[PDB]
Order: sequence, then structure tokens, then C-alpha cells
Amino acid sequence: MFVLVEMVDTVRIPPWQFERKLNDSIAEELNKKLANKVVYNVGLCICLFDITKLEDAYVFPGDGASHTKVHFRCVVFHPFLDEILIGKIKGCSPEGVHVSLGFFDDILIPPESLQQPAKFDEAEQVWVWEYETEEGAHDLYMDTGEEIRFRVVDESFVDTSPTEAPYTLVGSISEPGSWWTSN
Amino acid sequence: KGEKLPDVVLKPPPLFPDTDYKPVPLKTGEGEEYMLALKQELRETMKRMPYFIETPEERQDIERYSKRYMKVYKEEWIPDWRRLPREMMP
Amino acid sequence: TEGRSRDGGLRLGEMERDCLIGYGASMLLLERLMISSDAFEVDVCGQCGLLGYSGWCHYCKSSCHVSSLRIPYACKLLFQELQSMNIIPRLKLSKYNE
Amino acid sequence: MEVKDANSALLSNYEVFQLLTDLKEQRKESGKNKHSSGQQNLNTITYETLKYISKTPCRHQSPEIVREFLTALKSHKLTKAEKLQLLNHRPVTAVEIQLMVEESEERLTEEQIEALLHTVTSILPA
Amino acid sequence: VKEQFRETDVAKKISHICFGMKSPEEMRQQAHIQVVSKNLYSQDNQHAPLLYGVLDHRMGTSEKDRPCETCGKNLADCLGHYGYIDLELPCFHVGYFRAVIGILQMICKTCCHIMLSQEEKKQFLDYLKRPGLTYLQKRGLKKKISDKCRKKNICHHCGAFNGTVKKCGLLKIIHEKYKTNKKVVDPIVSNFLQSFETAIEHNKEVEPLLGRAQENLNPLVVLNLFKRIPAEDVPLLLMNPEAGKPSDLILTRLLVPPLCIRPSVVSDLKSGTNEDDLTMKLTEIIFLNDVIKKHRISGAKTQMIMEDWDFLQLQCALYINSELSGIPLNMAPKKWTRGFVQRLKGKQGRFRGNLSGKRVDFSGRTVISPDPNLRIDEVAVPVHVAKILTFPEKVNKANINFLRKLVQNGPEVHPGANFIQQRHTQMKRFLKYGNREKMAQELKYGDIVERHLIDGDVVLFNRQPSLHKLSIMAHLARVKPHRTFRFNECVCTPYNADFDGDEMNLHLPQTEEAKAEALVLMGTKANLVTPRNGEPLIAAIQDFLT
Amino acid sequence: DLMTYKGEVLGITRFGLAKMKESVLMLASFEKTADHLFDAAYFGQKDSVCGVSECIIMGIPMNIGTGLFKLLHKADRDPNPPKRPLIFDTNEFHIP
Amino acid sequence: QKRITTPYMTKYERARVLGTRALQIAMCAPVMVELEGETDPLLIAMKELKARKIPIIIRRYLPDGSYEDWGVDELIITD
Amino acid sequence: RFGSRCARIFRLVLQKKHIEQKQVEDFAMIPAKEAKDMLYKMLSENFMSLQEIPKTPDHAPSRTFYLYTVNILSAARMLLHRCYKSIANLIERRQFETKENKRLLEKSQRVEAIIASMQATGAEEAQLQEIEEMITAPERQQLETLKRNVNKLDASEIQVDETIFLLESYIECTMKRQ
Amino acid sequence: QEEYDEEEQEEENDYINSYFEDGDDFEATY
Amino acid sequence: MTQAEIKLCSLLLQEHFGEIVEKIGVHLIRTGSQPLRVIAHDTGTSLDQVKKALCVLVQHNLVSYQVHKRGVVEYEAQCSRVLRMLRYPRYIYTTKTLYSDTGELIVEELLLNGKLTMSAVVKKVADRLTETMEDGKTMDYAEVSNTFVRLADTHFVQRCPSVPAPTLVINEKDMYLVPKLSLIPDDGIYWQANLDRFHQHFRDQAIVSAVANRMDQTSSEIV
Ligand SMILES: [Zn+2]
Ligand SMILES: [Zn+2]
Ligand SMILES: [Zn+2]
Repeated sequence: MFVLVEMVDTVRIPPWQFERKLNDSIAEELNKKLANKVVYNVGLCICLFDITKLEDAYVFPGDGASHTKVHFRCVVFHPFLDEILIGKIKGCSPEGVHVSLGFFDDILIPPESLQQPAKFDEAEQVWVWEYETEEGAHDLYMDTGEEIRFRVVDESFVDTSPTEAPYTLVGSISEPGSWWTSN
Repeated sequence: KGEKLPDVVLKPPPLFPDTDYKPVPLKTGEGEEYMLALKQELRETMKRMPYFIETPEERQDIERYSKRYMKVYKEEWIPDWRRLPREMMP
Repeated sequence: TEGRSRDGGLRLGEMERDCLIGYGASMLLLERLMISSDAFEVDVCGQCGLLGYSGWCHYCKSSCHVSSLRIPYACKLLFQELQSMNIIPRLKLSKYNE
Repeated sequence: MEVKDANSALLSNYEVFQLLTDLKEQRKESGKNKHSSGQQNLNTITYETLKYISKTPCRHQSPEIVREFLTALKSHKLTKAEKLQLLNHRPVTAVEIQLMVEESEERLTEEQIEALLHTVTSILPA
Repeated sequence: VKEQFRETDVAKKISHICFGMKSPEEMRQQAHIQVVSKNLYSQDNQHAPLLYGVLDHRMGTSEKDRPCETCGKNLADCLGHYGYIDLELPCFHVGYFRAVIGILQMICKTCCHIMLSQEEKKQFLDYLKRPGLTYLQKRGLKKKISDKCRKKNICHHCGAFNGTVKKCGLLKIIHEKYKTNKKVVDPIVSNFLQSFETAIEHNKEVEPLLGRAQENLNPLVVLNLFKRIPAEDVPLLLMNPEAGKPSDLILTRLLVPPLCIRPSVVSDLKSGTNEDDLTMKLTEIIFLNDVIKKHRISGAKTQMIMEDWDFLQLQCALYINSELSGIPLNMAPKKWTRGFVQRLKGKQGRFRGNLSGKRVDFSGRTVISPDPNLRIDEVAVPVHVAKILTFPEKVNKANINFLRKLVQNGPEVHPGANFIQQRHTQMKRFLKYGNREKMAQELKYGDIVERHLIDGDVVLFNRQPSLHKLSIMAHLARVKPHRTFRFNECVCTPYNADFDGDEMNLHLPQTEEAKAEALVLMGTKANLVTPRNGEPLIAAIQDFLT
Repeated sequence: DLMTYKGEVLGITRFGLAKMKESVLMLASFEKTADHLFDAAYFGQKDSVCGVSECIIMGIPMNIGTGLFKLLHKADRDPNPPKRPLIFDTNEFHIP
Repeated sequence: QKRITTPYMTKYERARVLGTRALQIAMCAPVMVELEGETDPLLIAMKELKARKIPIIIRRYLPDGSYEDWGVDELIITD
Repeated sequence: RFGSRCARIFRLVLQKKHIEQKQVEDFAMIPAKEAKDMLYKMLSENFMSLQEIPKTPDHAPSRTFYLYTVNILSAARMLLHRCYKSIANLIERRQFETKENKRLLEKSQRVEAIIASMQATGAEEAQLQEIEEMITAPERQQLETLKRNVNKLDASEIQVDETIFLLESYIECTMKRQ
Repeated sequence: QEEYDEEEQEEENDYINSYFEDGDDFEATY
Repeated sequence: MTQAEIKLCSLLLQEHFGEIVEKIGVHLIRTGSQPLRVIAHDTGTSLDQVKKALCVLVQHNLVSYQVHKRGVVEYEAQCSRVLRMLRYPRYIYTTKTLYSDTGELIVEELLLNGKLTMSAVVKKVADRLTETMEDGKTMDYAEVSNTFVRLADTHFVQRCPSVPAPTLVINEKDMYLVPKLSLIPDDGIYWQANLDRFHQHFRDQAIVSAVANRMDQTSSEIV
């Protein structure tokens, strides 16, 4: 929901669907296709904005359908480097923590979160942050957390093997959520 | 034709076969340590030289205030078309 | 298979194929030489023409450039059999729509 | 699929919010949810996006107010991208603006930041 | 987890096909598994495949009882995977032998440079770069350059005398150098001879045999002789640098084809399994590869190693051609084996045997009988044959009550269906083992049903010895219970029938769109005039004339 | 006129057919064991799949006959539909 | 735009158009003719041609690459 | 590469040109098995040539006379092709390390230039310890390692290039332009 | 142009096969 | 020549010079002589960029050109000369071992700019030594030119073919004199280092070391 990108594909229409308007039919068939997919690099597609130009339809001999090549703009999820977003922490791990968003359900932050972090998994998932510069601060984090503001850095892109994460982001804790900002 | 030589292997050969002898170290001398830094500074000044073009791609996506880090101070050298093929006209 | 005792079919050679070509009918010729004889789906990459698997190449290591085609089993048989003679048939996929 | 432009036409979050409010409003009335998977995927995407944009306090703003805010931001210096990055959240707190701009301690001053803070708190409702 | 966008495109076709040879590194890059073991089947309880072997299931399954390993599927939904074998000693090629014996005369054997002049090379490369170049024009250019390069025996770049290059035996190259004439004494040949006179202090039977001592080019020296050629003289050598290369002409890495390309046979007479000859030759080559390695650490004579090297080079050479003439008597095999070249050549081949033939199903052949009771475009089909043949059709809104009655009738009665296919689920079901009253109820739009041949269908009817284009025609089908073919005598002239011992055959189109193409072009009413002259060929028979 | 358009009087033989057509696959059945097949890989020429025999071997609809022309579907469609605005991104508001 | 091609409908294109229309009708397509009870949609595919009610456009390609659009209703069908 | 044991046999066959396989056993006091093994390993890497002498117009490799000879020209011209590939591999390894931690090095050099300027105006100890605390142990151990790596590589390139000059001077001396 | 024979050079096809019936009375499949 | 040295010069031209220049340089090694139009067509790079690359290559005396049949310009790239860029540090060190930093710095920029005038390099090294010095910022131009004429008379730095039609004819003479310079404009005369002298000196040093370690350290002095 940050950028919109233009794409082009040949979309076949079933021969029995010759009563609706070709525009809405193409729009529905293209919204059904790209719903929960990341293609290679641009990012995670959200929805379809609109088509720009509509070309002619062709009837190949043997199939009986109609193929149309249209240019359509779809909204993708691809934030820039220096961007701050809020997430609800799902779980805690010995190597960073797994926080997820509403639809995008894989964010992991590495040990680079604070200046004196403490991680230890005895029976459950816990996180300690001590702060002794002029006083004594001890922030304790538990199984569930929410409203954590952080920056996405080190954007990676992995290709899926023939049938496990194609899109992965790591973050540094900026504002743990009582509110204390860390610069 | 065929004598008594049956051999069967199950584990494929290792990707990196174990070497027998290790390489021999090199010499050290004031000339060598001088030429090392000489080649290092030569590469450094060759990177920041007007002969090295530093604007092939300029793949910019979002502009910021720190233009000094994106762009580089570059100058042009004397073409000298006199001692140069006259056909080439820039 | 050959023979009527093994529940086999009939052979259609060039003698009758020339008669079908002289008429000008091409859909019937491909229907009874490819559709009812041997129909196979094969995946090919556009960048480097080769035979992949499940829409995945092993030479270029890329899933973007990939397409599928209908090729008779005899053609793919010959293509995979000619690779042992130090010959690599590289196909060039072109856009039929455009 | 072939791509013509990758980084172009950068939009905001309220745009997709107002695009998604009426997208499913007429889809539920017209469409009867024929396909199971192709429609359920879109439904999940729509619902998650709507919940995430409703949790963010940025849905109560008219595009005229957004254009006035862009006219106010195009004035001083900051950045074509930071203008929209600052709009996605609430800059009410002063320490957060120091994190929005990569270097705001040397570029501007505290009073010029506080003036804009007041102007944007008077714009963004709660 | 999230699924990555993967969609196939259908609007694509092959335009051009470029030929080329692969290199060992690309062979290993494309290969999946490396065989190291020679045993085909493992010595376990039941017949099971051996890992890292010739008969491995990682290249593709061949039966209906073991699934695939790379991608879980059956051999029907399986293409095939290749492998790579490393060879201890590089071998020569049987098809690239003339090419290499020509290149050895082209370039030097001690300098790796073409023997030409600076001005003539430019004149030749000028003729090379032309917008129009056919394959027949480059055939003669190679021979035009070879004689020009062989006329001169001394190169202009360096000052070394090469000699000539000739073949001997079956795979043996001798460089004709160190010539001893009786006009001028050469320092090179004298130094060569005196360097051998110090080796006559142990054996007295090498001096008279020294006059026949020359350079014997082996695959080893030719390997680096192909790797020291400049890449700038390659385009003028009539060798596409994009597809081919001077280097990859020597076999160093053997490419194992898929297992699905070499099916195995079993005979139920004495419990005898027989693999493909290709697999036997591959597992024989592996047994010849380790005896050279073991002989190295064990220690044999130079002749004992050269014999094994020649045997390994000759066994892989007979694997493709298997028809090479002029072979040693002791090395001549007694059994006859077919290779890849013999899979190509022959009446029972793959070019004109499978591709050109491509025999089809849904057809029949029966003796014809006269029956002047039909029209000109009608033909009688026996009930027994009509029950075997089936035509698939999709059910429309108007074809609901027309197919429900047919499936209610049954396959025993002539009007009816045999196979039922569903709309979404791609599976066929019988109508003889299951019920018919319930299948008629469970019927939706877009269902494929294969019904028996009824009256009013475009059927093809023709004879085997066709001469002209009127020997095949299309008529309307009609069911008649007499167990014989019947058709009007008027169309006997196009078929050239004698009605005494003729056996005429019949075909049934499967695609509905092609059913319309045989009705408008291959029509009996349309085709009444002959293209050659322009006269009507279907007039009457002698009886009607009388 | 078929053996008179290109050059001189060309005959219908095995050598003249190689001068007329330039497809190695159709000559594969005329010639012998491996000569042309290996010279093709040696030289490395591109074979164009535009012959009727090549279309039957490969499986492509041939050009001659009913495959010359192309069909076209006719229905209700708009060439250029109205676009949707981009309220945020306007050049007059950016001052680049 | 001027058409310099013969207006008579060729049998080669007539057969392909009939086959395409028959295959499209066999896919539960909206019919544009008053058909009574009959089987074999191929038989009624010619009925629409006899009444000139087939929504199909023929695109003829030239050796150079020129495209010519023709209507089935504009073509002259004589039997 | 192989050892002094094989270098002795190499110099032996260099001295006595075209030596026999049976006579190398008593001249060079080496066990026959290891001698044959090392001889075949030397034949496999194309370091010396093998000449054949028959008694009939046909080859007959069974009843023939094999001899081993040494050609220093071909060995020099072939090692001249190996040193270039060695330099190529060294340069590839030197360029491979620069792209692995380029962001970390550019972010550690950027934090040093901002403090080198403020130290001119005034340096306070707390800010000096702040920079020592900023860069972590693995973030500061990367530069120390990559420096040594690139130094070793750049020192090896010169040592493999001087061998080229020692090897390219003998190839051009036999070269005569005619 | 070499003096060759059509019979030995050109291998027999289905064209050559003369389909004629005479009394002449008295592989892995899946 | 062979693929190995071609790949080596590829990286050498990508690390020292630009990638656009490296592409045109590596395309000129596989093809001996080709006109500029067909070169720009095959490489696919725009005319301005290939012209810049060709000027960059010819400035470092790496690629030459010659006039052919009617008036055409056929270029030739000599890869044997471009493979000597890893001995630049050794060259500078062997100029520094007997001479001083003056000759070292005058041969540093001589191989970094190719064809360059002496009156420019002397002023450059003069201002450089003025900038690095602290108390005495005075460098005699005569003392700097002394090292240059010393390299000249013992044949370390020679003169390139001067300027004597679609293209000018390149011609070289055997008069390597030093024109009278003025110290307080001489154009058409550029100097360049001779690699043949460096190779000869390396051969002499190698022979001297070999005979020194051969039997005795004294016979090396005689040889
Ligand atoms: Zn690929
Ligand atoms: Zn598989
Ligand atoms: Zn030579």
C-alpha cells in the first residue's frame, strides 16, 4: 500500500461468459489472480487499481476462448529504507523476536535492538532490558506484546524452491510500547 | 582381457579432495611492503579519477538532501582531437 | 501397437497426408496426428531453451522465464534422444499473440 | 508478466483506504461469492488491510485537507518523500519528528518544528 | 508462509531452433546425479534400485509401482533428468573426427596459430562478413581455406615447420613431422636423432626402428592444443562462437540420459530381465574406468596402461555408432548391439518410423460390399464396429434430455454411452460397472460424455494405396446390422475399388471443430470435379450405363 | 518457373533440393548416418520452423491452408477507459 | 482506408469460421438464433451463417504484414 | 606441487632424453609401485610427453616401444596459461570480500568522518567512548580481517605475476618473426 | 554430381511398399 | 588471445577503467579490426559512450588505429600490452631504488595519463612537493627536469610518434631530443615510458641474482 506498479498479461475469458461487460470481467479475473502473491522483487500485491489501455481480443483455432492483453496497475507493498512502522509482537526467540503485521505475518528483529539486551529461554519467552547510566531501569517483556515501532532495514529477496520465506525484513527497536523512545 | 580387479564405491568422491602438501609462504621486504601500499593507493586514485566514469547507471529512486553523497565531483580531460582520428567528432 | 491380435490401430502415412494437404485442411490433420496419437505438455524456458520440470529451470535458476506447450511424445522423444550425440537443441519461444 | 515502471506513482495509505471502503461495499451486493479460494484470498487481504488502516488514526481526513497539508509542507524545505512519510502517522510527539527526518537537529530549529507541530495537531483530528 | 506468483503463458510458439554442442562444465551444471557404482541392482531381498547407480530413480521412474524422487509424480507426468560421469582419460569422438583432423592441419601443433598471411586473412574475413550467407556457401569455404593452409608448410609468424596430419587405425592421429630427405641436412632432425642415440645403451633393437619415430598426438596433448588457440581466429574457422567452441570437441564428461528414455524388458519364460543396451554399455564403461585408477596405484607397464586407455576410448566410441569398420580382431565383439546412430538409421527408426508414421486410434478396416440403396455421401457402418467406436461431446442445455436418454439406454444397446467424464474432476468412469439411473440425475453443464456412433456423423473412408488427393473422402455414417462395409458404387472410381478382395479403412474425427473442416473441404458433393483435367470422375458404372 | 526463378535450371535431386530448401531436418531423412547431423552442430546454423513438414513434425498449425488468416472476437469493449486520479502526486505541489 | 481484396467469402475461411462457431456453441454460449429441438450444434452453426448472425471478424494478413478486417455479415455468401 | 622425490625423477628424465620405463627403475632408486604411480600422475597432468616406436606400419600398441621425453617449452607455455587463471581467481576472491560487507564498512566510515570533524572544535571523553560503544565487536572485527585478507591477496598477485615475467621471457626468445 | 543409383541411395519408403494381399499362412506394453 | 587472458583484461579494465569502457575494450580483443559503426552495432552502446571509451583507450596508448581500403578506420586493441598493469608498482619501485622520489613521482603520472607533456608533469610534481612540504616550499624546476633528462639520455622515457585526409598518418622518428624549456608553451611533444628498457633491466637484475647465488657473490659484480 505504498506504490502502484503497471503490469501486462494475456487473460483468457470463458466462452460462456459473453454476456457481461468485458471490462468488469477482465478486472475480476485479474483481481482473482494477484491477491496474495509476491512475484520476484517488487513486493506483495494488495489489490488492483485500474486498467490503463485495453487491446483487442483474439480467437485462437482449437480452444474457442478469447485472449486479451491489457495493461493494469496494481498496488504493491514495498516500503523504502528509512520508514518506521508499528507491529504487534507475536513471539520471542533467542535470535531476535517474531513480530507480524495485519496481513504480512513474518517480521523478525535480530539481537541488534538495544545497547544492553538480555535473552534467555528457560520455560517461556522473556526479554530483559537494563539501563544503568544515572539510575536503574529494568523493562521486562513477556509472551505477548503490542504497539512496537521500528524501522525496516536489510530487505532480502529469496526465490522459492520447486515444491521458505520469499520476503523477509529485519528491524531495530525504535519505540517500545508508558512510552520510551530510543535513538 | 580382464584381470582380477573388482572395485565398488558407494560414497561419491569429496567435493574438495584432501591436499597432501600445503603452499609455501612468500618473502617479506621493504620493497614488498612499499609496493603493497603503492598498488593500494594507485587503485584508490584510479577509482577517484576523471578517466573512471562514475555515472553509467545513476539508478536513483528517491531524492534526498545529501546530494554530495549521491553525486561526485567529476571533471573532463583535454580531448586533443588534433592528435586523434578526425572521424570521431564528439 | 502393431497388429490386430494385440488390439492395435491403423497407420496413417504420407500417402494420405499429401491428400489432406492438397485440400487445405490443417485442423483435421493436427487432430488425427497429434490429438488422438500423442498429446503431451512440456515446459520450456524462453531465455535458454531447455526442458525443465514443474515450471522450474536448473540451468539459469530462475522461475520468471517459463512457459508451457503441447508437443507430441515423439518430438520430445527425439529431442531427448538427440542430446546424447553432443547436440543441444535450443528453442526460441516467440510471442504468437503479438 | 512484463513491467513498465517499478518505482513510480507513490501513493499514501488513505488512498488505498478510501479505495477499499467502496470496493467490497458493492462487491458483496453484486457478487455472490462464487469462487471459494480466489474470493476468500481477496476477502482476507481486504479485511486485514482495512483493520490495519482503521487501527491507524489517519482515516478521518478529506482529500482537500490532504492537499492543504501538502501545500503547507511544500513551503519550507523538508523532502518530497518525508512529506508523505510524516503524514502516515501522528507527529504529535516531538521526539518522533527527530526520527522522521534523518538529520533534523542541523537542518531546522526547535521553534520551526514546534510551529509545524501545532499546525499539524490542529489539522489531524483525534 | 506466502505463495510466490507462478503462472504459465500459452501465447508463445517456437520460431527458430539453433544447434550447438555443450561443454563438460555445462553438462555438470545441467546434470543432477553422479553415478559412482557399477552394480545395477542391489543385493537385497527384493528388486530395488541402487543409489548413485546406472539404474537410479532420481532421473525418472519407468514403472507404475515406484514414484519419482525429484518431483513426486508418475512417469506419465515426468520429463527426465540427466547425469554426469567423470572420465579418467579423455577420449576421441566418432562424429567430430574429420573436424579435428582438419583443425590439426589448420592450426599449428607447437604454436596454436593459423597458417595464413595478414593480407589474405583480411580478404577472407571480408568475404566472411556478408548479409547473405547460406549453409551451402560455407561448405566450400572450409575446403578453399584448407588447401591454401596446407600448401604452405612453414608459418609466417614463427619459424617452425609443422608437416602434415593424417589418421591411422580407427582412432589414432600421427603428425607427419621430422622428415629425413637426401638433399639437405636439418639441424632439428639431427638433434632429434642424436637425442635418441643415448637411449640405445640398454636395448639394441631401437636404432633401425628410429627412422619411423614421429609425433603421436594423443587426446591429452590435443586437449591443451585446443585450449591454447586464440579466440580471435575462431570466427574465420567457420565455427559459431556463440553455440560452439574449439575446446568442447573432446569427450571428458559423459552425459547420462534419463532412465525414462531406456525402458527395460522382462520375459515370462525363465524369469529373465533384460535392460537396455545403453545401460549395459554405460555399466561396462564404468568397469573400464576404475581398472585404470587401480592400475595406477598398483603399477602396471606403459603398454598395459595404453591398452586399457585404448579399450576405454574404443568402448565409448562404439556406444553411439556401433557400426564402425576396421576394428581389431581381438577387440571385435561377437554380439551385435544397436546404439544411438542405429536408433536413427533404419526402416524401424524414429524419423520416418515414428514421426512420419504416427499411427492413430479410433479407426477400423473392413471389406466393402455393394449397396445401391444409399446416397452419394452415405456409408453403412456395422453395429459391432459402431459399438466399439466412441465420440465424446459436451452436454449443452439442449443436449440434456438427448444424452440422459442415451445413458439410460446403456452400452449394451447401440444408442448409448460408455465413458462419463466430470466437469472439474478430470476422471472417466464406466457405465457398465456402475449404475445408469443415478448417473442421468447427477448431470451438470459442461460434462464430457462419449456416446456410440449414430446416424449423421462426418466419417472418413479411404483405401491404403492412395495416388491422387481424391482417394480419401468424408461421408455420413449409418448403422446397419450386417457386419460389412457398404457404400454406393458411383464413388468406386475415386477409390479405384475392384469389389473382389479390397480392404478399405475408416476413421472417426475426435475434435468437433475439425468435424466441420472435413464437411466443407472433404465433401462428396463438393469434390466431384478432378483438379488435373476438370472432368467429373463420378458418373456411373458399366451396369447403369447398359 | 519453380526451377527458373532463383538461378539457372536446377534439377530435382538430392543436391538441388539442398540448394532450394535450407532445412536440415527434412534432409535428415534423405542423407545418411551422421554426416549432416554432426556438421550442423559443428557449424551451428539456425533452422527456421516455417515448413509444412516441420509444422507436422513439431506440431504447429501450418501456414498454408486454413491457417493463413487470423480470427477476431467482437464484443462490447472500451479502447481507453477513464483513469483514476492520483491526488497526492501532483507536480505543481512538489516544486522539484 | 480502401479494401483491394476480393469480397467473395472463401471456403477455407468459411469452414474455419463454422468450426469455431460450432465449438463455441458447444461450450454453452448465448445463442442468437431461434432454434427448435435439434441435436448436433454444428448443424445450427451454419443456420446462423445463413441468417448472417455470427459475431466474428476475419483478420486477413498480407505478406508485408498489413491487417485487413472483414465482417462475416459484410462477406458475400452464395451457395 | 608434488615433491622433491618426483623432482629428482623429473631432472633425471630431463638429463637422459627419451628414457625407457624398465631402465628408470635401477637408475632412480625408487620402489617400482610408487615410481609407476608418480610417473602416471605426471603423465596425467601433461608435464612430459610419451613417444611410441612401432615395428610394423600399423600401430600395434601391444608390441611397441614406449619412451618418456621432457619438453620444457610446452610446460612453460602451459604454466603461462595457469598463472593467468590463478591471478583471475585471486582477483575474484579479492572482489568477493568487498561486496559482502560494503554497507557495514560505509556505515563505519561515515560515523568516523562526523567525529573527526567535531574533534577539531572540541573533544569530550564521553563522546569518544560513545563511538567505541557504537561499533560492536563483530562490526569492528570485520575491517581488521578484511584488511589482512586483501593484503595477503595483493601480495600474492605480485608474486604470481613475477613468475609470468620469468616465464614470458623464454617464450619470446625462441620466437623469431619471419 | 556423382553417378549414384536411386534404389540404393534413396531408402525404401511407404511409397515403395506395394500394398497387395497374398496368402502367407502357415516388445513391452503398458 | 585465449579466454583466460581475455577474462583477466576484463577485470583489469573494469577495476581501473569504467565498465562502459571495459565492454568496448573486451569486445575489441575478440575481433582484430572492425569499423566504428559495426562496433557500435555489435556492442549495442550509444555512439557518445563508445567514442568516450575509444578516446580513453587511445589516451593510454592501448588501442591503435589504421586507415584502410578507401578511407575506413580499423582499430586494433593490443591485449599483450594491457596485461602489464600489475607491474606498475614494480616499475615505480625500480625507478625509486636508484633515483629519488622525483623520478618515482614523475613516472607515477606518466603511466596514469599515457601521452603527457613534460612541462605539465614537472609543474604538477613541483606543486605536489610544495604542498607536502611544510617549511621550505621551494622546488627548483631545473632540479626536477634534471631527473627527466637523466631518464632521457639513458633511454627510460622516449617520445611518441608526433604529428607530421580523413585521418593523420602516424609516423615515428629516431630523434629523441629534449626541446629547450623555459622556467619563470611547447606543444606537439609528448613523452612516454619505455617498457622494453624496464624488461631489459629486470633481465639483468635476474641474471645478476642468479650468478650471485650460483657460486660466489663476487662474480655477480663482474657480470
Ligand atoms: Zn532457463
Ligand atoms: Zn521427475
Ligand atoms: Zn606457428
